[PDB]
Order: sequence, then C-alpha cells, then structure tokens
Amino acid sequence: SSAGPISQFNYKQSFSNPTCLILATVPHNLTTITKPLKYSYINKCSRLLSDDRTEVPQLVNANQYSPCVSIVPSTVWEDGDYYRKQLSPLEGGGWLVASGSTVAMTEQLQMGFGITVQYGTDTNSVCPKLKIASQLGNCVEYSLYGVSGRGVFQNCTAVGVRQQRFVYDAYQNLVGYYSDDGNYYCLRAC
Amino acid sequence: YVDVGPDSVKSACIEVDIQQTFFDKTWPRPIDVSKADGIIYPQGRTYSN
Repeated sequence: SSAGPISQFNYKQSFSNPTCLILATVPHNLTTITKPLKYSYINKCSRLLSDDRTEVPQLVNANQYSPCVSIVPSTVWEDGDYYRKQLSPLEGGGWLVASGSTVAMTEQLQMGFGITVQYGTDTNSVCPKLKIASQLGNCVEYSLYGVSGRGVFQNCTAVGVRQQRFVYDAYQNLVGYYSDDGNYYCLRAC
Repeated sequence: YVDVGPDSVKSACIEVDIQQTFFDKTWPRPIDVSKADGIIYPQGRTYSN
C-alpha cells in the first residue's frame, strides 16, 4: 500500500496473487553473502515526449523490471545522479530519463524478500516438508505419490526394478517398498 | 522456437550412390521371446520374481 519510488519505478508485486514482504539482516555468521558499495534505487523514471515539453512517468508493471534499468547502473555511483538516452523514432522519439538515489551501506548487509504464491487446481506440487510425513513411521499410514494405502514399512531386501519406484505382487496391491531415499521400505497390509 | 545452430553454408550436397542390391542380405535375427527379445518393461508399475 505505497506510492513511493519503489512501487512506481523499482519493484511491484502482483495484486491478484497472495504476497509476502520480508525485511532481514545477514548476520556475520553468514559470510558467503557479500555487501555492495551502497544501497541504490530509482527515484525517477520518465519519458520526455517528442514535443520537448510533455513528461510521462514510466511506471513499473508487476513481475517486470523498470524500463530504466537499461540506463541506470547496477549500483548508483552518487546520490542524485541522472541518466538520459535519446529515443529512436521507432521507439517513439523524445527521450528516456532516470535518476538514482543512494543509502549508505550498513554494518551488516540488509536485504529484501518478496514472495508470491499461486494456488493451483490440482497442481499443488510445492508443499512444505517436515519429520512425521517421513520415516520412521513404522506402522500405518502412508500416502505416496498417486497411491494411497495403509501399511507397515520395514527395511526389507532386495527385489524390484529400482528405477521406477513401486513393486506389486500380481494384483493391484504393492508389496511394497519405494518410496524412500534410497532404501527398501517394503509394505504390508493392515 | 529453439536455436539449433547455423544453417549449412555449403552450396551443394555430397553425391549419393544408391545400390540396393549391395544391401540385400539374409542375416536372420528373428524375435525369440524365450530370451526376452524385444521386451518393453511395463510402464504402470514394476515387479519382483
């Protein structure tokens, strides 16, 4: 719910999907994450029409980059720097114009995370994980990939295919290992 | 569509001699399913002994 430069010219989430926004701080303990010279953001992105008078802000659309990322360096050299680029008659004529802002780097690097989730109809294949949903549930129940069932898994040996991941015994039933990673949890009836 | 690398820049093709009679041989290797010749394992599931 903000009409600052960030939503205008830098980063916009979708309003049609559920979204989250996370502010964090890398400790010291985390060392593979390197800091840059400073924090930079775009504080102006507009077009000057071919009439040399009309200024039209170029707003960023969700899931896209600013049209000004072509002229704004990956880090802004100095607070308030401005960028320009004349447009070809095909591009519309006039100019493209931008201005960058800076904030001083911090002791510990500070980051931003934006998450966007889509709930599908049947394709909900991005789920959490824990460890009951896994071993050692050495009694009833399991619920594997497209198959239901109630079984007592045991570390058995050693009969199967091992590349696709069930084993049946001459009927609809599965007797029964696979799937675990990677062993032989042969199942039984209730 | 996918980039599959450049077109050939050659202006001709290599000449090809077709001589079917040189390839007409009898080297029989018939299906013997006793030895499981030509068997696709079943897709739906997999099995033991």
